[PDB]
Amino acid sequence: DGYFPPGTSKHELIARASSLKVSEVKAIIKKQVDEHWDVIRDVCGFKNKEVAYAFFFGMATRESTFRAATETGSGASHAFGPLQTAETAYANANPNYMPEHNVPEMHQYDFTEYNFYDVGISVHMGIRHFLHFARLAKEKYSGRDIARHGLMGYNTGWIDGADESWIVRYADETAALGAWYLRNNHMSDDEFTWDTDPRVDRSNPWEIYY
Ligand SMILES: OC[C@H]1O[C@@H](O[C@H]2[C@H](O)[C@@H](O)[C@H](O[C@H]3[C@H](O)[C@@H](O)[C@H](O)O[C@@H]3CO)O[C@@H]2CO)[C@H](O)[C@@H](O)[C@@H]1O
Ligand SMILES: OC[C@H]1O[C@@H](O[C@H]2[C@H](O)[C@@H](O)[C@H](O[C@H]3[C@H](O)[C@@H](O)[C@H](O)O[C@@H]3CO)O[C@@H]2CO)[C@H](O)[C@@H](O)[C@@H]1O
Ligand code: NI
Repeated sequence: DGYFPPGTSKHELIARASSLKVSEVKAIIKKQVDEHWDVIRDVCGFKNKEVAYAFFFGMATRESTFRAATETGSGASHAFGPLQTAETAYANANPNYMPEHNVPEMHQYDFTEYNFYDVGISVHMGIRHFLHFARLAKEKYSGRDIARHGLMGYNTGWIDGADESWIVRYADETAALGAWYLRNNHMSDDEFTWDTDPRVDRSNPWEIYY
């Protein structure tokens, strides 16, 4: 899963992530989706691998505008990478973090400088962390609501309870942003869209995925 050489310093992991091309970040994402397709499909029910790639590109867009060195938050919300993978994804990160032992299909990397700041491990962990919440959402939700509430869980820690302004501004936005890539032939190039871009079709933003 690791992208850069093990032993690479924190400073260089960050600088080498800020200089990754959009196309290279897409390629990292697709390789994790390819590696973990079966658990992604079992949890989320996505139609196919292409639409699952697009969903994750939606996430990278909403979370980092595809800037792989983006770093935000503090403690449990402290996040890095294209998908803004929070510390709570990682094993042994802090004892006050709620456990994520419900994705046995994907290795839970320990919290270490390399595993947090390496773009490859960050992306793998972001997908595992999202499937931790999406599998919780599956207990009560079906269809597009597994991913919509999965996202609420990814961003907030809770699948339920957010204000409905945010399920639209954050989870529906993610679905609409990912579909732009699929509809406009941006699945492998350096082109990206962004939160609120008025070009993006926000109508029925989940239907493409199922
Ligand atoms: O709160 C959800 C996630 O937000 C991430 O920040 C994103 C902003 O929410 C989003 O508004 C901003 O979109 C900008 C874009 O960055 C800029 O290039 C474009 O010109 O304008 C857009 C609209 O203002 O994108 C950022 C991500 O780059 C946080 O990074 C993430 O931690 C948080 O979970
Ligand atoms: O009361 C239950 C336990 O809560 C623990 O805090 C959690 C917060 O309630 C939850 O909001 C936060 O969620 C993170 C999320 O994991 C992350 O992906 C996202 O980027 O940021 C969210 C926060 O904005 O997770 C924390 C930790 O699991 C308390 O630490 C714990 O004592 C308490 O029993
Ligand atoms: Ni992986």
